[PDB]
Amino acid sequence: SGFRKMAFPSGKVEGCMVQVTCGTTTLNGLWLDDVVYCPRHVICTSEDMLNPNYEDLLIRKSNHNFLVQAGNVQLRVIGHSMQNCVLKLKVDTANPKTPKYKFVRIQPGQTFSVLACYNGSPSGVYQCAMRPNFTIKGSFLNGSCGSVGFNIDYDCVSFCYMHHMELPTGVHAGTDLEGNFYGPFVDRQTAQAAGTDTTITVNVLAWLYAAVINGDRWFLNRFTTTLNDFNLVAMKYNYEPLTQDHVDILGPLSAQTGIAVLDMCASLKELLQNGMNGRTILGSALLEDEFTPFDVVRQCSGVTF
Amino acid sequence: SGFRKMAFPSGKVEGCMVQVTCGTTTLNGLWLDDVVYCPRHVICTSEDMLNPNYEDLLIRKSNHNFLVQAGNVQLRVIGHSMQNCVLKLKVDTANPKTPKYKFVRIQPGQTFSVLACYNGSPSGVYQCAMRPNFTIKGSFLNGSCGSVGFNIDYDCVSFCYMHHMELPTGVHAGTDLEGNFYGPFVDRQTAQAAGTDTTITVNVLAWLYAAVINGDRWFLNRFTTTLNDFNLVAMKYNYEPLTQDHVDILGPLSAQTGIAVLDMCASLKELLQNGMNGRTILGSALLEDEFTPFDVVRQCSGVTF
Ligand SMILES: CNC(=O)CN1C[C@]2(CCN(c3cncc4ccccc34)C2=O)c2cc(Cl)ccc2C1=O
Ligand SMILES: CNC(=O)CN1C[C@]2(CCN(c3cncc4ccccc34)C2=O)c2cc(Cl)ccc2C1=O
Ligand SMILES: [Cl-]
Repeated sequence: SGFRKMAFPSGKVEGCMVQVTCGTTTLNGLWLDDVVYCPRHVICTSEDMLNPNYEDLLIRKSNHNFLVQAGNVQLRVIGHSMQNCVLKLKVDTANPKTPKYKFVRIQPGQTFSVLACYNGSPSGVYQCAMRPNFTIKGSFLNGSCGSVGFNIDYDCVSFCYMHHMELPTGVHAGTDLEGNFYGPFVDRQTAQAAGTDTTITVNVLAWLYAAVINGDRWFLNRFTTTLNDFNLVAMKYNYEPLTQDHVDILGPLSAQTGIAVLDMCASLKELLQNGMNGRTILGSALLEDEFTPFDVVRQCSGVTF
Repeated sequence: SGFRKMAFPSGKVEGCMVQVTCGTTTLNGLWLDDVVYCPRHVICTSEDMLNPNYEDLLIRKSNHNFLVQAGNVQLRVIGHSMQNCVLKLKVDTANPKTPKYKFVRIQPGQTFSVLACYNGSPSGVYQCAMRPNFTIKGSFLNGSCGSVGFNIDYDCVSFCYMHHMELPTGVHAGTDLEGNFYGPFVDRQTAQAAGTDTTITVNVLAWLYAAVINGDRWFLNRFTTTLNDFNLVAMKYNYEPLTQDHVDILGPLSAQTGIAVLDMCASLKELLQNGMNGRTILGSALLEDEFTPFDVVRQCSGVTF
């Protein structure tokens, strides 16, 4: 019993974290095989950030300008190249701790673990989700750039996020491991803002199933709804539209608890229109949307890595 | 910016998790140096669990009755002894992945990371606190016994908890790494119940200081309170009494924000009386009590917004 915001075990990723320095700028890098991946803004000073020409700043750099530190050992940079907003530093030593890995681009609503790092050293691990507005509500200070987000599928680490910046509202923006930003953001100190966010409906429904599996059933009702009527309601409350894909994905949870997905949608409609009336669900007075249907199944079944 | 329930990176602990089997019973063990630590109920069947005589059950065992598996390798047990509710199995191989470690007994209100494991394999990591009633609100399934709680301040792992059981309310009970239970619990399937729990007041205050640091002050007021008047009101909402120790411990957070501890106590008194009125504090509609003063200092910026 119990239901916690749980992150994947971080050991396989800790063994890849390094410190990357270019002049006065220092941040984190991800060392996989003989390449170190890091945000391309490591080559920028604070003045360059205002309007950087990355190809131009890069051409002025030699391999020896990049200092890469793995623990107490200095790695020798033998090559460098840019791919989108990521810098790839070729080193003379393959990481002996390189796990089985993939680079994957995730969609809004998907969750992942973040291993927050400072100076190439891991400080903490937390779980979060790619918001529908493509930002993440992380916990990051200056020095955290290059920290990565990941999931584990069997024994394979799927790297999905690399940290680049914090927006004025305190939320975060970054790229996939191929340097493509999530969201309409750019790597420059210019006026940028997170768009209006929405709630991840399929995730709220999944968390309502985790509450039922855990003994919280006060919110269940005798009613059902159509998918179309539910979406008319959900749009009124800044909730993402629920698709037939989402309904199919919740099937296993609908069978484990005996509550059909449109029956759980009728519970969610009543919660939106009436509030919780002094009650909580899994120790929360808000409807939680950072657990996917897969996360609920995994936590309630004890999957190991 | 941001504030998340953050766990320590688990890699140092993952490298110590093993599977311990004694006949039909299987659970997790912690392999440090040449000793494997595990709950003593590994020698019990479901029948034995009502009134087990651990000394009588153990004397009937030899070293070769204990099967210890580390990854795909079987370890050879060369000795065994019981210390309180923990079994210590001497093995023929020192763990090459043994980190720098300490065994520490924690007090209620203290937080720690849990690496939940099944069959000697890590499944997830989450943060939690020792409740005032000495239970923890974990996420644990059958097969999770032997999973551990820890803190990793600096490069040393301080092991503080080993999982033994789930109480009828779904909360969890366990021991320190010397086998001494936290709380009035016994490793028997006899009638046991968690005592009435309370909110960790010093932790709520710390998290209010975190909200101020991150730039939010809506909940503050022009009032102050005496320590005694605060406790008379707090205990009416099932909040733990705030001691002079707690007030001294909140000194640094008080100096960083410019808000006296008793002035923050007046704010908490008002929040308990009025609720949040549609507002949130650090993304929560409830007052959070599982972040200590030390956790807030570790996660937050040293510059108040
Ligand atoms: C809040 N940021 C700033 O005042 C200056 N700023 C610096 C920077 C690099 C470091 N960084 C941070 C990243 N995460 C948490 C941070 C917390 C506090 C300060 C900085 C943080 C940025 O956002 C950045 C990178 C890129 Cl690709 C594009 C723009 C910027 C940028 O605007
Ligand atoms: C809920 N408990 C039970 O039905 C049977 N039960 C078995 C057991 C060992 C395993 N275990 C669990 C530990 N954590 C999460 C569990 C979740 C679901 C079932 C069991 C879980 C116990 O509580 C146990 C150990 C000890 Cl030292 C003293 C008593 C018990 C005990 O009562
Ligand atoms: Cl303590």
